[PDB]
Amino acid sequence: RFLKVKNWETDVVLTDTLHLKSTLETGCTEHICMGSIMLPSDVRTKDQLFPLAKEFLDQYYSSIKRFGSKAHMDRLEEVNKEIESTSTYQLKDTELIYGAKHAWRNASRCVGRIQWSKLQVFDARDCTTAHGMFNYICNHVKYATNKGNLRSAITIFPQRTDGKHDFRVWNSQLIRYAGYKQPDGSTLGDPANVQFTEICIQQGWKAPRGRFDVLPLLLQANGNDPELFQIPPELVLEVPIRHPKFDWFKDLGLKWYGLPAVSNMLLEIGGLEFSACPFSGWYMGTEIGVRDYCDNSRYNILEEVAKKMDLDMRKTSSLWKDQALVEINIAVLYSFQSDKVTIVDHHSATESFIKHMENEYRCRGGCPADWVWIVPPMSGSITPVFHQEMLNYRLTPSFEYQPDPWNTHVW
Amino acid sequence: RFLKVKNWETDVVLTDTLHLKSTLETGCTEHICMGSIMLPVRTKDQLFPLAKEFLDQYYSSIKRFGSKAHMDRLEEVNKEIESTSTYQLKDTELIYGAKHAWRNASRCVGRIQWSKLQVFDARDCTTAHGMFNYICNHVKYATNKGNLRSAITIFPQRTDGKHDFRVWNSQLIRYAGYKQPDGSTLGDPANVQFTEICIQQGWKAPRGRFDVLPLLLQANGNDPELFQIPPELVLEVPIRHPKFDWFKDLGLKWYGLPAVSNMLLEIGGLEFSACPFSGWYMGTEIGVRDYCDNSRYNILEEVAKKMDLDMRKTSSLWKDQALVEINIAVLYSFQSDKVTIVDHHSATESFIKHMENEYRCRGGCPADWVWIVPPMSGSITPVFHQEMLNYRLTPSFEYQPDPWNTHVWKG
Ligand code: HEM
Ligand code: HEM
Ligand SMILES: Cc1cc(N)nc2cc(-c3ccc(OCc4cncs4)c(CN)c3)ccc12
Ligand SMILES: Cc1cc(N)nc2cc(-c3ccc(OCc4cncs4)c(CN)c3)ccc12
Ligand SMILES: C[C@H](O)[C@H](O)[C@H]1CNc2nc(N)[nH]c(=O)c2N1
Ligand SMILES: C[C@H](O)[C@H](O)[C@H]1CNc2nc(N)[nH]c(=O)c2N1
Ligand SMILES: [Zn+2]
Repeated sequence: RFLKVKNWETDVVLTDTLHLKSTLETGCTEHICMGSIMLPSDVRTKDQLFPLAKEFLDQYYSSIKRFGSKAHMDRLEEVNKEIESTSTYQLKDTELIYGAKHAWRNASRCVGRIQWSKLQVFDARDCTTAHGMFNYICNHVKYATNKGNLRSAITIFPQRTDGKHDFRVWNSQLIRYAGYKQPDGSTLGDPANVQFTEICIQQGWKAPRGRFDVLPLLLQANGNDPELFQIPPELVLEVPIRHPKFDWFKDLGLKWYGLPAVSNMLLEIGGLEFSACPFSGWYMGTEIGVRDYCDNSRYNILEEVAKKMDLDMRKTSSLWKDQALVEINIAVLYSFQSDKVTIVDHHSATESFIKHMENEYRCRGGCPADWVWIVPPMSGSITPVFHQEMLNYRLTPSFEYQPDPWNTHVW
Repeated sequence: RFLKVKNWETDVVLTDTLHLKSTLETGCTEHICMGSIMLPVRTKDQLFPLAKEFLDQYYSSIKRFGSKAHMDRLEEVNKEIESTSTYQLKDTELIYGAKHAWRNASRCVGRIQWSKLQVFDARDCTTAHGMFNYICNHVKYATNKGNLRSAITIFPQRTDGKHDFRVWNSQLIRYAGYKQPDGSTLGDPANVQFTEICIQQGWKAPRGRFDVLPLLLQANGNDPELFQIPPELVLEVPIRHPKFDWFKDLGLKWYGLPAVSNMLLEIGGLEFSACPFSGWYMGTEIGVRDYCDNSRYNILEEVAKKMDLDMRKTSSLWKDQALVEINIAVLYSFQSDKVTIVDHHSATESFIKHMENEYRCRGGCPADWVWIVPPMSGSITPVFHQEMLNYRLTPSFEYQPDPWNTHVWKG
């Protein structure tokens, strides 16, 4: 039960003991593996909350080499008293930063976690309003963008109290392109965002009705009705997409935004629930070129590219889709690199992640990792993670999925 | 208790009740997923319940559950077990068991074909020479001058584990690999260890880059014996590219018939340790894995060089670009020679149709996403966005340790 993981390309074998510190459940059993289910899974009672806090504080004071010390047992008793009275408690700034960095470190589906300890944590727990939320988010966007030299950052709004005062960012990402249904049949813009683009218009947004319309922010503070805000265009760094060999690639009129900033997950630390916590890093190239541009329920521009390449699109066996997919992804990296916007290719990121796995097994005894999500969506087996056995388990602090607010909001 | 899976590209949801018929374990727990782990002497005590389960299944399939033919067969198997400690399958039961072992193979993307399996009963076989003759006939039937036909040949079952029939080759047809004194490898690096055993057993190695290996066959627990498959039975395909004239000059070829021979077939508690089976190749098995894996023929560089790509930075996606061309050449070569092959697009589309049909008429289809998704262009195939449930049903094909590690040598 001190488990082992083998890399079948290198025979490197790592021994995993970290998983024995795992708390939450995977969704699997001994009779069924749910490893490819997208999503398994109204406040903590006074009783379940203190053990959660103790476990978090225990692991915090160990990290700073002060387990079982004056400061440890004092803080333990101090939190204990606050929970007894207030029915909740507040994290010290130090615990907030540690909690956030480790929620990313424990994100078993994230290939970028080698960077986990270089996270810029913005404490927005003093925020009271959507305008205030919008301010914190503009500052996040500007700081993270850094004129193309991207920097990882998270902004943490007040924690849930009773589920009635929730702070929520209704957008799935801070920056996403609009999607409009067409009267004839097709979809203009980004099909992934069609329902949200409706809720925005259905809330008062005047849509330019283009391909690359940056969506407004829909910010919900303290549980009130959300409010629309327009991100200043000068804060939205965008890369025009061209190909280093094909001049007709420009004519496609494609661009993408430089900042991936996910805004709909929930950050859990020591039992406390931060329902608004947008976090951002930088893109792996395939996240745009493979998924955003070539998924059938997305931009789906594969056919148009292969046509312009004069490829034989009559039989799948010509691999014209694969040929185009590569060129599209070559262009994305060329364009970002040309404009000095941070981006990483799938070979670099997976090689980094194997090294990160090395470190985590060495200095921590393991690293939870979700093979189904770590392997890039193209050229899987020529990347090092394909031949790496991985163990998946849920550690805390964590980022968790949460319902879309409009399905829940008492409007 | 029912279970749902969702295709996130089509929003089709399916309901799995078949997982309730699951017996064996997956390796997962409530707290760990072993979904990416490559691989996570039987007495009368536990044999009749396994037989009864199989026979209940079998007679259900022929709509004779509870018939006198069913009850008589149960009794007949019982008496044979308490008397002889094992039992013999009827031909009908053997054919059913073999077809369902394939139908239950959760890592096999080709299972749309599972019911068109040609089953060769080799249970009267007694010697390695007889094994050679049975395998020769399998190869000729299966190859069918390029119009490939799925087939399996079933040798006598295990008795006391000291008289096993084994095929020591991992596939019936595979190329030798030779480690040179300078550290390089001539031939297929995947086969260096088996090649060395063969040479040690008396095989005269041509020491070429595509030498078909000899058959190493073990009957009734005796030491294995060497045989050369007649060269006219081994259909091979020279690999050329439809646009790149220089591609032929790499001197590449591959064999046409994939025939896996180191697995164990389990049916009603009986263990068939030698049971080679064969179908036809999906293109990526050769062009992605066999040619481009770093630990295989690893022709990526040579192809990239001859294409004159930017091999300096990996972000030029030269590896991705050469991988597509190589897989184009493999498909073009097989199709031009009218040797059955399927591309990864056609095969994954079929599997989705197969899987939906299985959910309808069977209540489920065990599926291993980690293995079903092709090793290139994953997200542009439809299985990528398909949730799958993985569980173990019997009859089944299982892994078994290589015989040279367990075999007791006669001398
Ligand atoms: C710095 C560069 C980063 C890269 C290249 C990166 C890469 C990725 C990729 C490719 C995925 C798969 C998602 C998909 O395929 O759509 C992912 C998932 C994820 N990333 Fe990272 N990431 C980065 C930074 C971060 C940061 C700063 C955080 C939080 C502080 C984070 C948290 C997550 C989470 C929570 C998931 C999904 C986990 C789940 O759904 O359970 N990432 N990442
Ligand atoms: C007819 C055409 C077939 C195709 C195109 C096909 C395709 C595949 C592929 C691509 C894999 C993954 C192996 C890898 O990529 O390394 C696989 C696995 C497998 N195939 Fe099929 N297959 C076919 C026929 C058959 C037949 C006839 C049998 C047995 C009677 C079979 C049994 C299996 C098994 C048992 C596995 C997985 C072994 C494991 O659990 O590790 N296949 N198949
Ligand atoms: C910081 C950062 C940088 C980056 N470069 N990439 C990221 C991708 C993610 C992520 C997490 C879950 C997803 O899951 C999709 C679902 C929608 N509904 C149920 S699951 C997706 C898909 N974009 C992305 C999160 C953060 C990222
Ligand atoms: C009949 C048929 C047709 C085909 N077209 N393809 C096949 C691939 C397979 C298979 C199953 C597991 C494998 O891998 C197991 C392991 C490797 N290392 C540790 S377990 C491999 C690798 N050759 C192949 C088996 C049968 C196939
Ligand atoms: C560690 C990992 O499970 C291993 O490399 C698997 C992944 N998926 C695979 N999928 C297929 N089709 N074939 C393989 O050999 C593998 N190898
Ligand atoms: C059905 C399947 O689980 C789903 O498509 C998952 C698979 N793997 C993924 N992997 C990544 N990195 N991102 C994704 O969105 C998905 N989608
Ligand atoms: Zn699992």
